[PDB]
Amino acid sequence: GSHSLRYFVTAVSRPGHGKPRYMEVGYVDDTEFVRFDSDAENPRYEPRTPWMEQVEPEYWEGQTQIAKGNEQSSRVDLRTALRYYNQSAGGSHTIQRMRGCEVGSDGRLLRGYQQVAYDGRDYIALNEDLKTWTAADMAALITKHKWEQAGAAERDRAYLEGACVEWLRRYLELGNATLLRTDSPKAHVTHHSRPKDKVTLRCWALGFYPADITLTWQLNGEELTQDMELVETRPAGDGTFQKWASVVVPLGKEQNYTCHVYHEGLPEPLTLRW
Amino acid sequence: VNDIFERI
Amino acid sequence: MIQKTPQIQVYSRHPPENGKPNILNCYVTQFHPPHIEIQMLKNGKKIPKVEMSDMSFSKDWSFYILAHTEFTPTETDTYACRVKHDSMAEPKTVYWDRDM
Repeated sequence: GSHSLRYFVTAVSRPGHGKPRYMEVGYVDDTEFVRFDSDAENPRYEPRTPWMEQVEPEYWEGQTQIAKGNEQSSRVDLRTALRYYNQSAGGSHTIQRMRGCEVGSDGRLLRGYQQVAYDGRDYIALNEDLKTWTAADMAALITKHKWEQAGAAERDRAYLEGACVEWLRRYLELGNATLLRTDSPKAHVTHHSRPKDKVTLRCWALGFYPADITLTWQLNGEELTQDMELVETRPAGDGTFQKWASVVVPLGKEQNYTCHVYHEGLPEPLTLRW
Repeated sequence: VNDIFERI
Repeated sequence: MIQKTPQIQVYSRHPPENGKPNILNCYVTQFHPPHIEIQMLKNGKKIPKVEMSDMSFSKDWSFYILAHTEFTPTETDTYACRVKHDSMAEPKTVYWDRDM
């Protein structure tokens, strides 16, 4: 498996009173490990897993610094945004950013990226080529020309191939004995009566890490989706995940339906039958 | 580690 | 400004068995803007000690929050989760149902 280091950042202009809040969250392989949060009095980056607490005192000094920088720019970006879109003056708005790296297990960069969204929608995104931008709309074109003029693209490209890789690799080593673990899902099928002589079979997957999984119901013919409800993968809140997938069957015909669970923490894929 | 973000 | 309506799942960390200490989660996802109000109920009363995650969002830009609180299920206790968001004209409740 490849791995990622991603930062997800949010700026929210509060209506009348308040100033913008600002939040900076970073994730190694989709596990949170550092957070920064504007509302605190003691606004500081902080460890979010046990293995980041082991880190050189001045790591934080450094990261906190950058956060205040970015915080300040956010305030300004929000005001800029407002003027690009000619928006009514009184409302609550949002700027969000994501950037990070996925690198293979051989240690080479796979994809680097950085995207901004305004009020929940795509604004601008660095292209996979790491040197051209994609504007989502006419306001973002203003920024794109700014960033083209400011050589922004080169600075991000340098960080993505530079600091992020180096640090990704370095965070893995730190919490190496946890982010690499693999818990396999425990599955069962439940049964439920239904109006008209219909039956909900529901296929459960519990206790798995990492989150990625595939639950499918096959009517002995491999393919099945028509009338097949499944929920988004959800955290059980102990480090593991949960998911289920249900299907409705004519009463009497339960045995014809098999559930299949694919997950990387399994010797081999489970099949289940009521 | 995170970096500085360009202003939009 | 486009709003996205929160999606709500109420569910327990382990498969419920009456009388059995356990944990209750109320997972709220896919909303925007980020301001939101969440409460967990037990027979129509905020459960006092509810732990809540901080504002965070997904690769599609949409916000999530997980709330959870320790509970212990029984024949005669219902558990809900109530959520208030701008995208909804009314607060929305979701009851914990052991089969979901």
